[PDB]
Amino acid sequence: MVKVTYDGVYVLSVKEDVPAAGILHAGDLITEIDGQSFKSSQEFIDYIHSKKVGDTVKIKYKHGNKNEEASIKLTAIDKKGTPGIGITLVDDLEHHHHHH
Repeated sequence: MVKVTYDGVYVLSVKEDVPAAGILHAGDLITEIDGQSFKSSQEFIDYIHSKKVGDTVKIKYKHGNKNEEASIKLTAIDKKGTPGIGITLVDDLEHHHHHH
């Protein structure tokens, strides 16, 4: 009955000039954040977007074989002042365009 999971989200790149610098690195896999979830990797984008700038977050990720945990202060990345660090996650390249 042990439904152990093993499918996080891969990082495409890390801009070495953001709060994430020195904490997160490319190739790292995030497992959970603030215990909040809704589906897959997209679930995370919802959390960082559901909060506000100046807030705080707790990321659960493992670099290699060791489990590490770090928290970073939210900052504005996009023109719309969306809370979140400056990184890009992987989710099957493809054309990614349902309609919009």
